[PDB]
Amino acid sequence: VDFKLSPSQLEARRHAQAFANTVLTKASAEYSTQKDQLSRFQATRPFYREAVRHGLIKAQVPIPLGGTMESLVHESIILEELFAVEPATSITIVATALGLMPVILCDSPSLQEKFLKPFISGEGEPLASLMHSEPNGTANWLQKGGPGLQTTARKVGNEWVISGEKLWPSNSGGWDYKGADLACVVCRVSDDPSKPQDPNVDPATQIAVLLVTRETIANNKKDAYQILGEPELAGHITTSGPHTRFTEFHVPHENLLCTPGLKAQGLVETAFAMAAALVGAMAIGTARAAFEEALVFAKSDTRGGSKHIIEHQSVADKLIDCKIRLETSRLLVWKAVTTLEDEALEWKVKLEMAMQTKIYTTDVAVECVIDAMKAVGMKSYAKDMSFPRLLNEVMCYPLFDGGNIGLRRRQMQRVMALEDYEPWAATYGS
Amino acid sequence: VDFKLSPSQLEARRHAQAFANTVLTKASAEYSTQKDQLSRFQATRPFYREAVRHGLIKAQVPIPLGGTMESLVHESIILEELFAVEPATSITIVATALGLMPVILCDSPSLQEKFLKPFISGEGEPLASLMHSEPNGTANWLQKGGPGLQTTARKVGNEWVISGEKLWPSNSGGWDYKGADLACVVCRVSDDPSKPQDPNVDPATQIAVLLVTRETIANNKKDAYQILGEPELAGHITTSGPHTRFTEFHVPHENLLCTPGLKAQGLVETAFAMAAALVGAMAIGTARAAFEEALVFAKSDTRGGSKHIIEHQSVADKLIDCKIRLETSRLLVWKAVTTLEDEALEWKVKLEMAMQTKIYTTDVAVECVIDAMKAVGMKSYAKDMSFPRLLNEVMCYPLFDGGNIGLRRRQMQRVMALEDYEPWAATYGS
Amino acid sequence: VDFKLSPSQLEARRHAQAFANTVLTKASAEYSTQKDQLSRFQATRPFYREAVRHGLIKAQVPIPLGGTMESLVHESIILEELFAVEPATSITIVATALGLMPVILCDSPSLQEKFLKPFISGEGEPLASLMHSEPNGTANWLQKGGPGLQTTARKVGNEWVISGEKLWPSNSGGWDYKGADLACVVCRVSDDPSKPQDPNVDPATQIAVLLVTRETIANNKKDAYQILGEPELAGHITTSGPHTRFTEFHVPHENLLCTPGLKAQGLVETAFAMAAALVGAMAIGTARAAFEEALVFAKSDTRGGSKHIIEHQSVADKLIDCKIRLETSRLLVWKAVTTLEDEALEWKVKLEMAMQTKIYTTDVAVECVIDAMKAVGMKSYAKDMSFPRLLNEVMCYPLFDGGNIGLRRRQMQRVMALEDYEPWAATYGSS
Amino acid sequence: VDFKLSPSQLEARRHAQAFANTVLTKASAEYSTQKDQLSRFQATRPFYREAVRHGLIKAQVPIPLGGTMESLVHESIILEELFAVEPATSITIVATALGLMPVILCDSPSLQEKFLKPFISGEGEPLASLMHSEPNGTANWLQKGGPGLQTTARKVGNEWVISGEKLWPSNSGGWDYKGADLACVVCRVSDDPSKPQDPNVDPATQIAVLLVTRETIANNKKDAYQILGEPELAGHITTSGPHTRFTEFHVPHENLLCTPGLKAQGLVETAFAMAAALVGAMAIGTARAAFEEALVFAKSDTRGGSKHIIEHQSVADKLIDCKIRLETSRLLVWKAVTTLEDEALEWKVKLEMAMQTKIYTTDVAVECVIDAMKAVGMKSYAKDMSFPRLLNEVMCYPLFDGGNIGLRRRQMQRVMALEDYEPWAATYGSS
Ligand SMILES: Cc1cc2nc3c(=O)[nH]c(=O)nc-3n(C[C@H](O)[C@H](O)[C@H](O)COP(=O)(O)OP(=O)(O)OC[C@H]3O[C@@H](n4cnc5c(N)ncnc54)[C@H](O)[C@@H]3O)c2cc1C
Ligand SMILES: Cc1cc2nc3c(=O)[nH]c(=O)nc-3n(C[C@H](O)[C@H](O)[C@H](O)COP(=O)(O)OP(=O)(O)OC[C@H]3O[C@@H](n4cnc5c(N)ncnc54)[C@H](O)[C@@H]3O)c2cc1C
Ligand SMILES: Cc1cc2nc3c(=O)[nH]c(=O)nc-3n(C[C@H](O)[C@H](O)[C@H](O)COP(=O)(O)OP(=O)(O)OC[C@H]3O[C@@H](n4cnc5c(N)ncnc54)[C@H](O)[C@@H]3O)c2cc1C
Ligand SMILES: Cc1cc2nc3c(=O)[nH]c(=O)nc-3n(C[C@H](O)[C@H](O)[C@H](O)COP(=O)(O)OP(=O)(O)OC[C@H]3O[C@@H](n4cnc5c(N)ncnc54)[C@H](O)[C@@H]3O)c2cc1C
Ligand SMILES: CCCCCC[N+](=O)[O-]
Ligand SMILES: CCCCCC[N+](=O)[O-]
Ligand SMILES: CCCCCC[N+](=O)[O-]
Ligand SMILES: CCCCCC[N+](=O)[O-]
Repeated sequence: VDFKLSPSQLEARRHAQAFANTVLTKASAEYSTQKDQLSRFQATRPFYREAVRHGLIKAQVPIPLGGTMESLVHESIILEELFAVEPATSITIVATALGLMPVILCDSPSLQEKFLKPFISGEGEPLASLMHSEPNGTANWLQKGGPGLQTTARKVGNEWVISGEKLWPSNSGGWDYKGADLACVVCRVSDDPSKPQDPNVDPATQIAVLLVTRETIANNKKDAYQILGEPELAGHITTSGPHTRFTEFHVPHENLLCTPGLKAQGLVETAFAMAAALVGAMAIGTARAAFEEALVFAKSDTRGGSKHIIEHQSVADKLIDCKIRLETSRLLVWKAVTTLEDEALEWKVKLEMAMQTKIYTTDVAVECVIDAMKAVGMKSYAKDMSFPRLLNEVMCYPLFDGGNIGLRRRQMQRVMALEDYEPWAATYGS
Repeated sequence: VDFKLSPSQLEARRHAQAFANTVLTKASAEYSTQKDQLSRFQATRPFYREAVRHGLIKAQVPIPLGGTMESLVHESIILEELFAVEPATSITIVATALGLMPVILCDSPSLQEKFLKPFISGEGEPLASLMHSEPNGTANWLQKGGPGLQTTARKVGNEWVISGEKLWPSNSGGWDYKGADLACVVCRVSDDPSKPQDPNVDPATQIAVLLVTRETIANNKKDAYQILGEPELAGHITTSGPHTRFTEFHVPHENLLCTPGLKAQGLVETAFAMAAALVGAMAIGTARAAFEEALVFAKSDTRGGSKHIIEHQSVADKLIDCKIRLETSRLLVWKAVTTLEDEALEWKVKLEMAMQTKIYTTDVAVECVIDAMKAVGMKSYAKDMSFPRLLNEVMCYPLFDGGNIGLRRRQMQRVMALEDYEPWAATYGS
Repeated sequence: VDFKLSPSQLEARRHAQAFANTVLTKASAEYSTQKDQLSRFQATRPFYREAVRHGLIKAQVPIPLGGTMESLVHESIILEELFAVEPATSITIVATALGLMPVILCDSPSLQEKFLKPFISGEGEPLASLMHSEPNGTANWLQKGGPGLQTTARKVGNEWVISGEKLWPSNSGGWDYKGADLACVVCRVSDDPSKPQDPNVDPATQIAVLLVTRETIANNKKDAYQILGEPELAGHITTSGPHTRFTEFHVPHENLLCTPGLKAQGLVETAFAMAAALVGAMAIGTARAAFEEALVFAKSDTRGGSKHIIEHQSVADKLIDCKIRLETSRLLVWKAVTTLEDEALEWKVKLEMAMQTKIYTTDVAVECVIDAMKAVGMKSYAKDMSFPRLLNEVMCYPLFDGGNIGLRRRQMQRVMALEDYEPWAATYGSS
Repeated sequence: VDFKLSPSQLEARRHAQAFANTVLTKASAEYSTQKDQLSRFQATRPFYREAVRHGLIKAQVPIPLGGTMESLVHESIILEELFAVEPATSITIVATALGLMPVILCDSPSLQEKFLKPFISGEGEPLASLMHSEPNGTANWLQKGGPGLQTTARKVGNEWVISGEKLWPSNSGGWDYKGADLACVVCRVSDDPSKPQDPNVDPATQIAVLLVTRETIANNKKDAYQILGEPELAGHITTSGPHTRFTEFHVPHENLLCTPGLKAQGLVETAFAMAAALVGAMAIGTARAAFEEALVFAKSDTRGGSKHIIEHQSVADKLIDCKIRLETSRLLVWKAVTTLEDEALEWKVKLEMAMQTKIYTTDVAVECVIDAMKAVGMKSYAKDMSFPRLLNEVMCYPLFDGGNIGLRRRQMQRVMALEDYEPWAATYGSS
């Protein structure tokens, strides 16, 4: 077993840090000046353009698909460094990556070639979105007996017709509310969009993913695709993840990602389990920024006393706790993404690892940021320090990407309850 | 022992809720359009005016002093109702109360009558402020052989001359930066400001409190009193607590609160100890608002499932923990204020109880808000719910009114280390 | 609102202290030498005798019923002082109090007069036991569609017949395994013990409670009431709460405590909810003993340094946290018992408050003992300090008297889910 | 970066498991019937014999030193497997390894060859102990201006004369109180023992380590080496770690490990930092036993309900939390041991990682056991389940091997406070 970073991982770190310091630090000057969530997102466009030019969107797609992704550990390193500086634009990159994932993961070369093409060109500012989340919630979307998804799809001739509402998926409406360059819309199949989900069919058997591009939208009536609103978020105030209504929205059958059923659900589940492990790196970036800011402060400030405040056991205790949280978190993230790249391990072992990772790292990042503030004291509460921003940004992570309480803990619980559950398979082999 | 409330305690609650609901709810529409801390503060002036008209500033002064305060438990009840709805203005009220406290606690009847008049008249928008905190910090203000307060006073003829900077004291610059109506300025006596505090003199013996009014500031040259800035706060975004510089600022001897030294230190400690005990009520208000919004949601929303989310054990576990924190918190606050009113108890005993209360209630309120957010899920993160506001507001509490880590725990530790420490004196007697 | 203690409350404290210091301190020298759980229990009989002589058993019974209980705050105060010194015998008193409660709470003066008699007497060593817990667990005893209690009673003639097993109930087999002087046996009504509980009927409507005495056991075959075993406990090593099998156990119909069904469930619920509130005083006692031993050590030992270890911010932080946990706990117990005594409040308001109390106090007392040990350091891990005993005894509280995970959180959760739940009714009332 | 285990790592695991299952599981029958700590330790001797026979003591010693230790990860794997079954004898193995460490780490090939020979032999039951801890504590042994270690040494002629007391060092008295085969005794140099440590000289500059064999003790007056007692511990009840008194105890100069001073301190510090990382594996084993017992239970028991208790979210939550603590803990131990092995890293970087590991894994192991107990509920509290043992055993870890509060957080704090502190140097490399 080894923890040593290769030259290309060190170089990926160097490159991510250089990009964040020279490009991302300037985003705040542009977006802070804007009035609402969409305008803040829009003032972020020149910085995503730079991200594209730095090869960062191409790095979200595997090499066999024409991208430059080196490995998931490389990716973990990048996100940490990005998020330790500025989640604006960084968020847009990872949300794009998530929106690409169902295409990346499907076993269909013609779809991949066609739909991933903008994202590997090194040009423009193409956006992708994985549109799963809804106004009514999604934690119980697979509950047998439940109403299931409320965005539904039905086949009419050689096309599918989308009826329903999405909320929260980042990037979904693109820069201009005319749509992301690629959207994967997760629907529950329903011949009659008025009828309740049959309580005798397993909901997983009814999942479809339909690909929607700016063209798919242009080919529909204006009112088939409506942006009803843009949430005003506590943190990550420069991301767009609007409220969208599909009314009789027409999609060619050839934009169906795969066969409806367990296979489509399986693509969603896999995309989101990967996000589950990677999200830890984002949480670590934010929590690390908080810890480093409080550490530097405690090593250089006496707070009107005779010694630097780090010399006070109660201050040191907080920073020790912060440090431990960060170190365990990063090890767990590298363990998780590594577990997910292991072809010899069954899916349930990977899924369990991914769930643990999202839960621990996101819960713990919050404590880390709050302990850092308590260490600094009153000064941390004002916006001449990073902490007010970090506080709001860190509370996103346990709630988003499938909240820990409703989704990730129940996904994990379900695995552990299975008769063939092997707790240590990812460590000691099966 | 008895927990029952009197008809007048119940009336204070009703009176406070009604004021909050009918008046304070309207403040957001006014302050939300202003684009800085001072402008947001100024936008709250009409609500503090209404607070005065409702007798709330008068209720901060005890009855023997011409005020209408019935007890500390009434006060706790009022603050909880107020902070449960809107800390805008509510914060101005308690900051005034703290500002008035050295005068209320001192025992010069004619000084009291003179300086408390505007606050018991039921007219205008009079502000008070206890100016203690400094740019360099104050956790070590009493550390022997340390720098001490960087705000310093010297006697010159019939007058005192203040040199130095304050930062954070709410209300200190008034509505218009010409000063609060009454500011109690905490100084370290020093004949030569350019020389360090004498390391062989106990810091507590050099403490003086000087009363500075709008007239005092008007009697000075323009560059003797200046606002250098106004912190942009994570939460409580409508309060004012600026960065003030005193340069050769002249104050009349008749404005000295009491003889410099231990009695002046004790006036400060007592004011901040009362505040330590009452601040729990503010924290309870904020956390209760979170808990109740979460509870209501959890009993009305299935999150696309077949039952209300309160029916899920993990969700209910969060609300349970929330409830418990709030209930233990309120009990401890009532215990604390009651202990402070008990004339048969030593200061040591009252102080320790006051410290415990500040520490517990303020730490636990944070957890209570965050757990409520986890229970509600993604929806808690958008500003059409109150949690973004509450998350920022609740984080003030462990940091302000003497941070838990640097000040409150150290004060409690010093009591516990005393040879004659009686841990249960407040319960079972001495 | 007032936190002042009356002369009688301070006298109950002094009295309770005097007893624990002069009597209970001597108990360890006897039970320490004993081979097993039962031997250790029997070895505490002389001390329970002294508790009866000090009127402590009589103080578990209300005054209207010939006992000397002044209030639930008095009771809280007493239990805290007792458990601070020694949970041995102290546990027996309180397991007797719980055993008496369904009788204390019933609507029948004649049942009360007959059955409470030896406990208000001031003589002998009478034991009571509320026999509810079973080998297979009880957290789901009221779940519709589940197997329910596996101790069952049928009516045959002028008698009820008990079939089944009990486990854990303290005092249940008395000093000699011929039974507690009084046992309230909580049964599921089943005409055929071999048939599974009907999934169509609310389990709560099938609850019956049957009073079983040493006489009842004597009037039965010797193999109709058997003690299968005695659990060896982590802490509270001197209690007895054996594994008891009822096979065709005959009980007179006049020993039926009340009408089976929602009324008998009410009695069990009410009894355990009062236990929920008062158990906190026991947890406080144990954790207070940990805090105080750690406080004294921290204020007197430098651990080979230049200053007493309380001067180290990290050590003080631990003591602070202990203090806070204890202070918030007591406040919560007093609020809960007073809430239980307030005749103006709906039952569910009282129940929620008792549930909170049990949950907070028992969880937090474990934290309090462990932080106390961390503060003392390595020394705390050796049996010349109290901590090894306290650690073991403290871990009982979150698990016994209805564990927090399975039972008390679920009871609380049910209340909160009700359409007319009033979170603050016990503080502010109502409508 | 790589997490995959090699064939020899997987074999090391299999071998440790086999030994734990077939040998160590039989240990309890023998020690349970003994009366006190020493007797329980002595009853353990034949299992330690079997451990030597299985190569496990030899595997505590690096290959270039004659041993068979393949790496610290191999070591970590072994310790977790052993401690997941039975810490009796297992603790004796690791206490010996600690005792061997200052010798293993010194730079003298002849001294190593001489003093390590018994331990690489494959025969007997040789014991080693690092005797550092003292009655008055050691958290402050390096505090300038403090009393310092109370066990002092001074040179008289061609020998050293030890005066004072040790407390806690496992194995220190050997099987029979005539001494461990090898004991490294840590002393503060002092010409007049009745005079206080000079407040002007750095305590670290005054540290010496003298090797004490059974022969050294044989060559002294009988009352020069006295065992004054044997602590009764809450857990790990089969270990011996006596109170020892040295009175004018003569040791040959050839038994001095190195010149007194910073180099001697450094060897003690490096020994205890290696232990600090590896103790995590011991904590993980104990807490893993607790988690697996609770998990198996949750998956096979409905607790009188209709579904296995793992289906209740609150139960699931506990098990999820235990699982996360264990996973994060093992990763951090492997990270930390691999950090200690990296020749390219500064010591401060290694030290900091080792302190983090000890603090986190040991605190978090206690939580894991407790949560597991809470999820099993009342059944976890009786000695027919593992938990009572597990609870007492797990509480040792935050306290021993340098307590978290007094020592490990202070060691970590000092490193963090240094001008040149690089937080991420073990991850991203130095600058
Ligand atoms: C910046 C940002 C970017 C995002 N990106 C995307 C994206 O690209 N695509 C996308 O689809 N979504 C996206 N999301 C949404 C995110 O994935 C959310 O996690 C998702 O909406 C699910 O939220 P939830 O876990 O709160 O579930 P909800 O269904 O909203 O449930 C809320 C709460 O109900 C309770 N609950 C409900 N059911 C249960 C149960 N069975 N058991 C226990 N508790 C239960 C839980 O306490 C839970 O927290 C984004 C959100 C943000 C803020
Ligand atoms: C809305 C608002 C209203 C306010 N009202 C007032 C007011 O009316 N009057 C007023 O004077 N101030 C006011 N303040 C400031 C408030 O009282 C702060 O608590 C005060 O500034 C002290 O800050 P601090 O506790 O962080 O101490 P600091 O001196 O700034 O120390 C900061 C941190 O350093 C560490 N530290 C320093 N010394 C030690 C030590 N010896 N031991 C251990 N750790 C140490 C601790 O981590 C501590 O948190 C207000 C602030 C706000 C935001
Ligand atoms: C010293 C001592 C004295 C005692 N005194 C008495 C007495 O006088 N009378 C008496 O009757 N008993 C007594 N007991 C037993 C005590 O009341 C226990 O609390 C009782 O057995 C119930 O235990 P439990 O809550 O662990 O439930 P169990 O049914 O054993 O459940 C065990 C675990 O399963 C899980 N679980 C089961 N169902 C659910 C669910 N629905 N939702 C979530 N989790 C679930 C929980 O994690 C729970 O902790 C005593 C025990 C001891 C050690
Ligand atoms: C099974 C077992 C095996 C052991 N093996 C060995 C061995 O092989 N060799 C050996 O030498 N010892 C051994 N020990 C002892 C063990 O290493 C202890 O950790 C050691 O005694 C130090 O204990 P301590 O950390 O509590 O220090 P102490 O000096 O006893 O301090 C105790 C407490 O005081 C407080 N404190 C003291 N100073 C400070 C400070 N400056 N700052 C903050 N807080 C402070 C802390 O709260 C601390 O926990 C063993 C013990 C056991 C039970
Ligand atoms: C790679 C992970 C990006 C996180 C996307 C947000 N979300 O899934 O809710
Ligand atoms: C009673 C009001 C307390 C508010 C004062 C805030 N502070 O002291 O920092
Ligand atoms: C009033 C004290 C309750 C005794 C505990 C018995 N039990 O319910 O498990
Ligand atoms: C790996 C060594 C642990 C055994 C002794 C621990 N200790 O130093 O106290």
